[PDB]
Amino acid sequence: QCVNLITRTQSYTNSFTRGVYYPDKVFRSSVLHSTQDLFLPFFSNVTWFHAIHVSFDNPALPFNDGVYFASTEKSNIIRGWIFGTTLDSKTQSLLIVNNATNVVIKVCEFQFCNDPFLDVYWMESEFRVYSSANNCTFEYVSQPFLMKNLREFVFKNIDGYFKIYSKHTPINLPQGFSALEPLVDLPIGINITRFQTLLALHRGWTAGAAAYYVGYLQPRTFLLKYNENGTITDAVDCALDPLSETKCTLKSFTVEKGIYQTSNFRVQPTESIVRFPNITNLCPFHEVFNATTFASVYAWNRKRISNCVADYSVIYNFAPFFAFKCYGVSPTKLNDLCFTNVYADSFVIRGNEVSQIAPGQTGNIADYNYKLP
Amino acid sequence: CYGVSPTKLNDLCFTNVYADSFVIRGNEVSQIAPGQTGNIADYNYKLPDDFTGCVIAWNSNKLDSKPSGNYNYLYRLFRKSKLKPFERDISTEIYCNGVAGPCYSPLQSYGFRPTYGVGHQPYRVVVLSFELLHAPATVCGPKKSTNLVKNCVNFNFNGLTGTGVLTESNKKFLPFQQFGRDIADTTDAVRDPQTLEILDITPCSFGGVSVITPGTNTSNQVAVLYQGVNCTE
Amino acid sequence: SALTQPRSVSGSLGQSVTISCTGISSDVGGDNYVSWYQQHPGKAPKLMIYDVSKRPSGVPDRFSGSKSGNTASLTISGLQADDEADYYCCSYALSRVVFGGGTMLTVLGQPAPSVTLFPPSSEELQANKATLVCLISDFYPGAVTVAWKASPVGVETTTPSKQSNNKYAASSYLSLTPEQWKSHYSCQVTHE
Amino acid sequence: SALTQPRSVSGSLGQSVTISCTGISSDVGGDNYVSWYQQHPGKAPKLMIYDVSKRPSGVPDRFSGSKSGNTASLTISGLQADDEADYYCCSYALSRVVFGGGTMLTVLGQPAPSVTLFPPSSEELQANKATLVCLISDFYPGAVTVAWKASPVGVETTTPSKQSNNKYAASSYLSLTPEQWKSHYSCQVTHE
Amino acid sequence: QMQLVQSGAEVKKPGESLKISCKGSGYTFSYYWIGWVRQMPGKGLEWMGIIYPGDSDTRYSPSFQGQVTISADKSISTAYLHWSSLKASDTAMYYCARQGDLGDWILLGYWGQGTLVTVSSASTKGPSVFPLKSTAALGCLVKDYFPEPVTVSWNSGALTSGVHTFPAVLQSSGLYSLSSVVTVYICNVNHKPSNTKVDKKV
Amino acid sequence: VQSGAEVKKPGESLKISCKGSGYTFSYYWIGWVRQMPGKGLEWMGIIYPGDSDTRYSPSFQGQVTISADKSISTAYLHWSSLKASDTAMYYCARQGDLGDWILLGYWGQGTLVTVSSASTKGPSVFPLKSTAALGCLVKDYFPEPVTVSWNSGALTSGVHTFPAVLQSSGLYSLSSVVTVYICNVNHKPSNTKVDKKV
Repeated sequence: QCVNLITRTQSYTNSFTRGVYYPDKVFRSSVLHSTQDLFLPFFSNVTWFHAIHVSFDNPALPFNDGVYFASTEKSNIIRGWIFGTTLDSKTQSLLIVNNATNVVIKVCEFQFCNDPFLDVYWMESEFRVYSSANNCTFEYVSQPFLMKNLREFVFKNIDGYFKIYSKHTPINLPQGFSALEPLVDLPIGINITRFQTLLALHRGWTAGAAAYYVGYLQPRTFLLKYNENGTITDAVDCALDPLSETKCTLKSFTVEKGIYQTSNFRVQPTESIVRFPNITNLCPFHEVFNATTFASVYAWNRKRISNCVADYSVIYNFAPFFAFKCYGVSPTKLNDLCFTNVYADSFVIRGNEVSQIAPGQTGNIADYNYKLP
Repeated sequence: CYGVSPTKLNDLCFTNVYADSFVIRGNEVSQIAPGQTGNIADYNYKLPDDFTGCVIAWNSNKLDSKPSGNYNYLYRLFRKSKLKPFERDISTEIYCNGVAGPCYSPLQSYGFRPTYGVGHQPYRVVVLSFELLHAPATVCGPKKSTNLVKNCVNFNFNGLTGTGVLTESNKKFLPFQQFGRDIADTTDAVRDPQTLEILDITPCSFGGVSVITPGTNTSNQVAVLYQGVNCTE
Repeated sequence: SALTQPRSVSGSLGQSVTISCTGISSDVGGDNYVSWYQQHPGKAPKLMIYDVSKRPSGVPDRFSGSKSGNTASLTISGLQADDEADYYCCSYALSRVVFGGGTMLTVLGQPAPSVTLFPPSSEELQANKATLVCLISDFYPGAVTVAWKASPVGVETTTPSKQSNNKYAASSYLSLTPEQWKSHYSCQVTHE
Repeated sequence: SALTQPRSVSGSLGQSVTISCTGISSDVGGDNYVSWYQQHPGKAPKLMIYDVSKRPSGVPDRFSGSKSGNTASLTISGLQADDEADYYCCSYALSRVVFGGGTMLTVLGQPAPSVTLFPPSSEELQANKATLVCLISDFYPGAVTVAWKASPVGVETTTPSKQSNNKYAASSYLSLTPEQWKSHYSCQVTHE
Repeated sequence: QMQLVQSGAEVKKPGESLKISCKGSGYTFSYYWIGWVRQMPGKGLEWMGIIYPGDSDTRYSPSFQGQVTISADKSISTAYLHWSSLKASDTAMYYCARQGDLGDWILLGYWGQGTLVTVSSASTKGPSVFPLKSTAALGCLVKDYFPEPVTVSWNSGALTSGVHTFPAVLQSSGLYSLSSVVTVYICNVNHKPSNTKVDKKV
Repeated sequence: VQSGAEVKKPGESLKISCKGSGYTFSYYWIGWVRQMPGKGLEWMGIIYPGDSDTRYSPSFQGQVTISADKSISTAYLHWSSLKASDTAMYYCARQGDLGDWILLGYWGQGTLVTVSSASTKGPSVFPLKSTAALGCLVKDYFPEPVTVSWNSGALTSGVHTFPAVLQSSGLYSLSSVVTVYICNVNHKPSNTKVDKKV
């Protein structure tokens, strides 16, 4: 079924120093390490959502460069996250269900409802989130994820690999630092743009409320501080304020009195401009590769080619080549360049004699028939 | 094999090896490499610039080709944007109205026939993606393990070769941490694959050797000064 | 591009003919990709002229070709009685051959046709049929008037004829009923 | 791995039958590498079901298959008399062809066996032999018992017959001496 | 000397997808290109494509990219054509040609015997023969036959001198007719599409 | 149509064949599958018409080789140092345009090779109240593939042939009936034909 029951409101809260996690699984102690990866900026304005069912209104939240999920609901309501780009059974979509034991992580072509939820009836939910899914490719089952306690999550999708970070720290978003640990790294290879949480309720639907935090990650650079035990206790957001930039440049948390020259500022470009000649006539390239008979070696003929749109992509469909060595230019990055005049030197030589067609070579064909500078 | 050797591969360990399998056209085997551009790269299968592994590919004209036309292999020709590295797109939408004819179908098929010579024959590609890093190794080579000795021997922990002494460490390695790294970017501690104990890696004893000698025209007896090293070491 | 050729040409015995054909393309490596073929009516085509600078084996020396820009010419000397056939130009510079519209070579010369009559058999008369056949042959022109006398009289006939013995013939089949056949006939023939 | 199939099944005319097939492996590239073959007793095998998601050419629409994990099933409807044949499921996921344990399709329906007795010939009696042959045929059920009377009487018999007329047949050859045969026989046949 | 031969003429209906073959001998067949030429009645020649018997690097004309395919059996040195979805526009003569040692790979050195494919819908109507004061010569008439390739002989071909055959004449009703006379007798007519031989005496 | 199966002893390197039609022996896979009496099919290997990239089953790597003839499109098999358990019905199958390269689209006729060492004892025929039907009897013959005909095959309707019965002495016995006459018996392993009239 597909019923719109869950409603959601929005609010804002300041995330002082939350969202720090280990960039790599290496042990470091009593050393300041600088890393560049997707992190949560300090003192950012994260959105605090409030979901409540009184007994459409909850659109899918964007997933621009990962997201940071946090929730202090100590009743086990959050039971997974939906990941996808269109969520209408057009492409693959990641579905995570964080139940009591042996959670299931499967990506398929789900037909998600407007307001997905789990209907616990105890018996597990009958999967009212999706209508049907048959063309699935990957499935993963492992231990539950983090089975007043605060739970934090970080999801990233880089080069097809989906990285999950999580760490539970008891609280009395308070101040301090709490680094997250890498828990699950699974490959999906799918485009993720929108995401939505799952609220668990019992079924005559039982009323309830839930609150969680959502923060969007950005490519940042942090200066992590490792104590003697090997745990992150402090961090510096080099792009927050110029003081933090000086701290990252000096690689120290204490900056003495003075003037320091930080990185230079540069005005970023607003748009791209492409300027090419207005020639539109096709190229005579379809007059040399489809020739009946070439000339001899001593009488090699060349064809001057000018005033054309040289689309070299039509050459690959004819036949492969035993030698496609391009000197100074790349075979793939060839349709995005201009040339003064291109001459196609066509000649037929013996098979074993194809060794001297190159700069600086010598032989019977090079020194007497055809020489390249 | 990018970053690894095709022959020196049975002596290393890996975290998780994924074998990507797909068949492309013969003349279209040019973009299976980091940083390449083209139709199959930007629309079908893209490799990251930091790729590490062996891109195995061979001809399969005798298996994936039929004279009557083997149309069961498709390829995406049109797409709204370029494909990211290690991304999959199986959607059958038309790149207008509900049907094509004016927008066209982006899922074209290969005309795999034995009549077509080299360049149009199907080629099977097996991308053995390797990730060798500080992550705990789950797959290794056929090399057998030896007994562990502590307190100056050569060690080999999951392919990490070196020379030094091993001592009982008092560190607090996390379950997902396998190797340690000091300021000098060297390995100072490592976790054994068999036993979960942590052992520190310290280089063996060394020091400068300064020879104290008078003029050769006076005598031939010399003195040796082991600077920085105690007499008991 | 498409090759252009005259559909019908006129010649004579002992004269020369220069078949023209334009629309020839060229590619890198040469421009002499011109060849000619001869196909007699009802026979397989035969290669007569290829690489006009040279001549094939077995082909008589009276056949020759030449090139002038994008226009080629086929020169045939001494048109004999058995030279009446079709000729086509071929260009294979772009790895694709193309043929012209066809040049039907006809010759003129010095030529009273023979007229015979044959009544139908009894097997057709018993089946309510009557096919009156008038046979005309021994005439040089490729056209002849066929008719019958009742006043001058379905009926079909073929004006041209194959060159089996360097001559032309004609035939017609007047389909009528046996009653109309026995009610009276004489074949009416008119020559140019 | 080896494919497991039921050794014998019992269908019915007009009803359906589902032949199971377990132990099917799979490799990277798909899991629908399941095909069935139809082999008549003593005849040439014919491809009947392959790629169950599709339908082969020439095979009637009353044949279909399904997939459920590592277990497959062959759904056959409209059982007839000529449908009695052997069926085997095949798996070719790892580029290796494997076959099941063999399946025999039997159908039920509405079925008096023909009992005949023949005395030994003169050529057998001249060779000091006396063979008493009792022939049994034209019986649909597979229940038959052969016995002779001398007081009850080497002797061999074969219950199954060859698929030639869609009917079962059995025969027994009692070999005795002519002196003991002339000193006295009757054939006793028990059938449902 | 090198020889080349094709299969017999065939007449099919639109939708039968007939197949033709060509066999050569006396030379290394796997090292000479071979193709086919389309010739419609009353118009110029048309080229479909060629094939290399060693490796079938088939090259088709842009006007024949989705209408016919060319194949060759390297095990017996025999080419094979396959027409998909035959229509009324395929009633043309098919002449085969080879490379030869005269010109380039595309130059047609020699030619074959040719195969006629006539598209019809008369269901291959059977032929009929009828015989014919002036005596002197005798003749026979063949009427009510739809297929074109019909030949007439005299006494099973035993008499050749004085024998003459005139071209067929197509009537407005859709039936052909031809006349064959002999200088003076049983006239024998053989129908290739139906393999029926009719005997008639004047 | 396939060649007959001659009774051979282990170590004589017999040969089997099969004739197929309806395709081009250029790029279509083709192989051989055997079937022993009392068991199912067993895939041995396949061969390619061009470069013979033969792929044999793990249980048939060094037991049988493929020697099919390409010039006549007739398949053949070669053996060396055979065994007694090699008696099986060999079926020739090809790829076909129906499925993949490994899928078998068509099948041959199949020939049951017989291996024995009983010296190929010659057969014997003996004749037999219904008149109305008659019959004949065939006894004292070791080889199994023995067929019986009536009037050299002039009568086909109302004729039935019962399977042979295995005797205790190793021989067999067959019975035949005909609706009513000379009964003809042909013995392939011994090339002996015996005629009998009731």
